[PDB]
Amino acid sequence: TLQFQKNPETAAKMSAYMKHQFVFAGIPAPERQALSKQLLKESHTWPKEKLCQEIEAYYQKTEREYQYVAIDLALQNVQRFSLEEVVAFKAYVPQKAWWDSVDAWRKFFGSWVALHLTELPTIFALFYGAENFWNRRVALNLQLMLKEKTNQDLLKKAIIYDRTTEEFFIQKAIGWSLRQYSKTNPQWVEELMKELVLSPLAQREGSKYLAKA
Amino acid sequence: TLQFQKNPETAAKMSAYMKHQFVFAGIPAPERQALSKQLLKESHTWPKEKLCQEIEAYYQKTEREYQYVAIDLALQNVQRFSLEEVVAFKAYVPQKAWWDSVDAWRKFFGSWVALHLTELPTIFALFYGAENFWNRRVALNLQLMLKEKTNQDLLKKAIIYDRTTEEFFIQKAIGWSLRQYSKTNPQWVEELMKELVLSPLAQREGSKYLAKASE
Ligand SMILES: [Cl-]
Repeated sequence: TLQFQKNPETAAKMSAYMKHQFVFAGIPAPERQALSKQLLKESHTWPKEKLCQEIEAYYQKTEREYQYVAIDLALQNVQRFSLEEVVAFKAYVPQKAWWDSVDAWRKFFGSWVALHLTELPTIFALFYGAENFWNRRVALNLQLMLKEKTNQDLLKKAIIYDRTTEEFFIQKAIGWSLRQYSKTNPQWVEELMKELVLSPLAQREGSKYLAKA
Repeated sequence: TLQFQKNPETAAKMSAYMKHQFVFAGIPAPERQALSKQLLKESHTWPKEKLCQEIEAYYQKTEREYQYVAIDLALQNVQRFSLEEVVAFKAYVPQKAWWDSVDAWRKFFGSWVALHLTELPTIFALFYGAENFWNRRVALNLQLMLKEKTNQDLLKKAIIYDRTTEEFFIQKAIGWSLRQYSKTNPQWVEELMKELVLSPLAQREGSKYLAKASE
């Protein structure tokens, strides 16, 4: 495997930023991309089994950027995965979980769905009602980039399921999903917030792009 | 396996345009692209061996649009090929060759090289000085889309090699290589064209974007 040298100073600041949930090598995203560029390039040519093994191998390394590399390996190869391989990735979402890895997994699941729109409800269903809130954050935010292809019923159903959930990262996810969708359909978003009793946090977060909050 | 519906009237026209040497189904490119979209999408998911076998099976089908399908399969999966796999695709360039398939193959090799720029000399050398002029057409046009990433020496070497070659498809390829590169480096193109005595066709084609003294 690729090996990051430690930038101890930057590493401590990134850790503090991530509320000390993880140790870092201390490597900003653009720099990580430059260091892992040859690896990501080579990854497109690997047999599927080799690719899955390498994603597992990087994910299990201790420093945080190695989870980012593993998730980039999946994202850069998102077109190569079948439905059944994508379903197997769900196993990683709860692993080493914080908003940073989970949102990266969500971008992976979201990108694959945007490639395979007919499986939107299948992937949504994988995460909907999950025991683990990080899994439900994926269901809530699966459609962030779908714009006019957002499935409103599914979005609404996820928000309703988590309406009064106390978890900070869940209320944030509801808010994010609404503000994103409001760039496409401000009326449906504004009306939903009037018809449901949302947390103050979701409501504030959900109304960022509206003319009147 | 994608199957095109035969459109006899459109096929006659497409066939005539390639001088009646291929059988056509009669599926123009925009329609072909819409009809093969889902096959191209699922092709990314195929094991490498299946992908090579499918490319080969489409290439060996009768109608010309299936060769276009084959090259699209390769083009869409360009990132998936190692150097060794790309070298093996050179075997297709002289097969069922005419400007339509060879220029589509050239696009494949140019895209792969755009993705793996350190291998430009290696891919160029596959085609440079080949016996089959269709292969040398690829050498001449490998860099059409490379702009500032173009390797001048290799371009110049290829033009020198075929400078006096009679073949229309070669002189045309020389002119195009100069035309495209002049959008990036008109001085270098100017210098070369004054250094070498190029065919009237190559000279007309390559000097399109150079300023004239009479204004
Ligand atoms: Cl990133």
